[PDB]
Amino acid sequence: VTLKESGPTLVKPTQTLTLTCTFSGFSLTTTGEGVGWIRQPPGKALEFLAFIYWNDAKRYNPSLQSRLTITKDASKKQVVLTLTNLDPVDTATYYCARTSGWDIEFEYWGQGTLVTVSSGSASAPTLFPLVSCENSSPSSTVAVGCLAQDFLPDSITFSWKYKNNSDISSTRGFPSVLRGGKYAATSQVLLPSKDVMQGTDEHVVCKVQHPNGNKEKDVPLPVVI
Amino acid sequence: EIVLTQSPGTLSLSPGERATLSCRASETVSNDKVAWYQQKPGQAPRLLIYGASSRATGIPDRFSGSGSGTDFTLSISGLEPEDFVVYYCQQYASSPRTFGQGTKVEIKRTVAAPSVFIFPPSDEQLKSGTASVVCLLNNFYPREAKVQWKVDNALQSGNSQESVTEQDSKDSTYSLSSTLTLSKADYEKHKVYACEVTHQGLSSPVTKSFNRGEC
Ligand SMILES: *[C@@H]1O[C@H](CO)[C@@H](O[C@@H]2O[C@H](CO)[C@@H](O)[C@H](O)[C@H]2NC(C)=O)[C@H](O)[C@H]1NC(C)=O
Repeated sequence: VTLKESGPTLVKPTQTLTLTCTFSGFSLTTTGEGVGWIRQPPGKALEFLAFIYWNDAKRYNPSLQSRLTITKDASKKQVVLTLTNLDPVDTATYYCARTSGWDIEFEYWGQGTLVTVSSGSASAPTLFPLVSCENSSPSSTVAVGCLAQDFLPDSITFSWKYKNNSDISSTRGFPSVLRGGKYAATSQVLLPSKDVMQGTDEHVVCKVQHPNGNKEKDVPLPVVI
Repeated sequence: EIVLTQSPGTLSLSPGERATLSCRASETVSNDKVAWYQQKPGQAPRLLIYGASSRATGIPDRFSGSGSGTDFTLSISGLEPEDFVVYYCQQYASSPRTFGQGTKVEIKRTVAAPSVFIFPPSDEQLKSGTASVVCLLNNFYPREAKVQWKVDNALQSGNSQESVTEQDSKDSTYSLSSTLTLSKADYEKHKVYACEVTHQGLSSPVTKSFNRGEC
């Protein structure tokens, strides 16, 4: 038993949102079996939208009543969900699950899909150099970062390389935050101070793999010596 | 409408010890139809116990449920590193059903002094009319920490969103980033920008600042 979700990855506010829950391996004929939708905004808990039982029996949430519609098609074996009056605060990932009886609720879960509701467009990410202004305190090591801004949807992976195209193990990944209708994220890397006052390499390259452009700006080291 | 509240929000446990999760309901639940769910960030939630007393297929026997009425407790014997995830309690006797806030369990560790670094906005970014000042905190414990922005002795408010990373898999520490957003014209009217960091393991607050034009 497995479930698969599908739908648009970007929808404008005050529009119609449609999602499809693809399942195969069972039929909604026996009693107790049902399908439900659960969403969870980032940093928040699960939210119950609606649940539909057999014999075309559907249940809706009073807090969201007269705003959602549940339709099922036994021919294609997939439930259709329609969402109206889209709001940026309602952005979340939607999951569907199967209930195998009256007591075993949501025994199998699918994978879900991120549906971002932003008035803006999927523009290319913008990188900005970061110069370390620390002074009078070298401390253990020096740090340099990379500010990836104005990206949508939030799917970015960070990799750090030296001037000679080496490999760096940073693993410092900060989550994105919705600010002014756009997602912003920051990434840093730790480098030894000895290497700064040594090899002639005075800068490193910041690389991001986003499906809107393959730009890669370089962040120059502040140099201490 | 059944309101479910879980407390405490965050608890620090050690591997091998016993962890007890509390689930509070706003009213009695018919037939004690309360279930528990396990959710890991990135992956999808998975059911563990249905009906608060019967486990499901593919669930270890170390998870035990007890209680009835409006009080329910989830006891887990032999805590594992992979079990440090968020757990939610949910009841299916409401129709429509409701979900709780959830509780997160973290690995207990010693207090480590954080590292504070501030990067002034780049000249190229200033040309776009937006200035971003960052305040980075790394390798601190516990997760609870206060980050305040102070520029020209004036405390700022209503302009900090605050982003915090998850617990490190190999270091068990936490990191967070604070971004300061202000107008380009307002940026030229201020000289010194500083963010104050307060930590339990620091005797006195440490403040870092920079001078405009020297970086
Ligand atoms: C690219 O240049 C860097 C210099 O910043 C090289 O790093 C030095 O070389 C050793 C051996 O690879 C590294 O383990 C150290 O990090 C550096 N040496 C010292 C003394 O700190 C790096 O090796 C170069 N890349 C390649 C492929 O040679």
